[PDB]
Amino acid sequence: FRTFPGIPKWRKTHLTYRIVNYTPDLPKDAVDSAVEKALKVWEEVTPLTFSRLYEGEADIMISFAVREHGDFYPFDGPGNVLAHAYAPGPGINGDAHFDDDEQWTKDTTGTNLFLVAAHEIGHSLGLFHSANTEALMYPLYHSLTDLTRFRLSQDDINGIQSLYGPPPDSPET
Amino acid sequence: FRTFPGIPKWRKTHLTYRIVNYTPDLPKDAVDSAVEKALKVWEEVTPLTFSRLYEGEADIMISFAVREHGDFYPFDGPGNVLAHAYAPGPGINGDAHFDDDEQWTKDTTGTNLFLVAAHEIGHSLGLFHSANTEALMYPLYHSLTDLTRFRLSQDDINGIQSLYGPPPD
Ligand SMILES: COCCN1CCCC[C@H](NC(=O)[C@H](CC(C)C)[C@H](CCCO)C(=O)NO)C1=O
Ligand SMILES: [Ca+2]
Ligand SMILES: [Ca+2]
Ligand SMILES: [Ca+2]
Ligand SMILES: [Ca+2]
Ligand SMILES: [Ca+2]
Ligand SMILES: [Ca+2]
Ligand SMILES: [Zn+2]
Ligand SMILES: [Zn+2]
Ligand SMILES: [Zn+2]
Ligand SMILES: [Zn+2]
Repeated sequence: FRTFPGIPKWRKTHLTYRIVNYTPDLPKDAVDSAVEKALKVWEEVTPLTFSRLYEGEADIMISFAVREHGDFYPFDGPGNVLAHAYAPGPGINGDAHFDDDEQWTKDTTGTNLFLVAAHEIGHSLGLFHSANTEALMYPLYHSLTDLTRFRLSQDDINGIQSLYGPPPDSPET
Repeated sequence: FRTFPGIPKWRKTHLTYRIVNYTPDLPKDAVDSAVEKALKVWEEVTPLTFSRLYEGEADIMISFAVREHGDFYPFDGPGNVLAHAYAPGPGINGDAHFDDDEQWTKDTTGTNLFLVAAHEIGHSLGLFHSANTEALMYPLYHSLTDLTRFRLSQDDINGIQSLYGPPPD
């Protein structure tokens, strides 16, 4: 694992999230679930919880974005970069942007929304890019079939738990 | 009616559109529906036609947007500016953005998506604001209950025919 410069992490354990808008590609439900599920993955192995806002501002603001969208970092069209997100902190920090010139998918067809959402929630949570290829925080989106063999790697566990520790109801091996 | 400076138009009657993203506020089909209704209202009086692109850049790109977005013209929060659009031409020209710090509704309980989409597409097609109270291109939002009576005013027709002509026959 890596982290960001001098350990940007959150100070509180209950975070908020808003999905600011929706993709042409999937129905709203598929979006939601992928997000619910991406949060869950980090929840499961730490003391953090999340909760959903329909209006106002949230720690993690989640949106779909084409090209120029309002930050300092425009997207590149179909291909290359698939998404980007921001380290802990106020405002734009915490926040997560999905390239809609990709094809977001519920399975393995185009770009998997869950897989990616997980990766970029690693960013909003304080993790950077891993060296470990087998880790979710490696900067490549890999050629996959089985989404049931989504488990985080040990590197991932190790990095999010060095930030936040393990869950309160959890034993340690 | 009124038009833009140096009369910007489309030099082509078959126009393309893309709904670039979707609002939390509404069902997706209620978005789509309000779009093709806003399009239709202008199509019924000219030789224009629309088709929907799902990829690529289309002539009229339609999107939802909050504060600072793709352009030099941030949205403003709840109320005031509801949406905006660019006169005919390439790029962002032709394109229509919507302030998602409104509540878009299919009815008149919040901000009616059809109504605003229609006004805005008027802009995308070459019309500036009208001096006519009864006109769709008049700059003023009514919270207009009776959509049930909705007509393009004769002004709106005059102005859009002056650009593109009436229907073929
Ligand atoms: C489908 O194409 C797969 C190969 N591709 C396409 C070829 C370029 C790289 C690419 N990676 C990304 O765009 C990711 C995102 C991933 C890992 C989801 C980025 C940008 C990296 C450079 O800064 C990211 O890590 N954001 O946090 C990617 O996974
Ligand atoms: Ca891209
Ligand atoms: Ca934030
Ligand atoms: Ca897409
Ligand atoms: Ca355009
Ligand atoms: Ca507004
Ligand atoms: Ca809204
Ligand atoms: Zn961005
Ligand atoms: Zn990344
Ligand atoms: Zn704009
Ligand atoms: Zn206007």
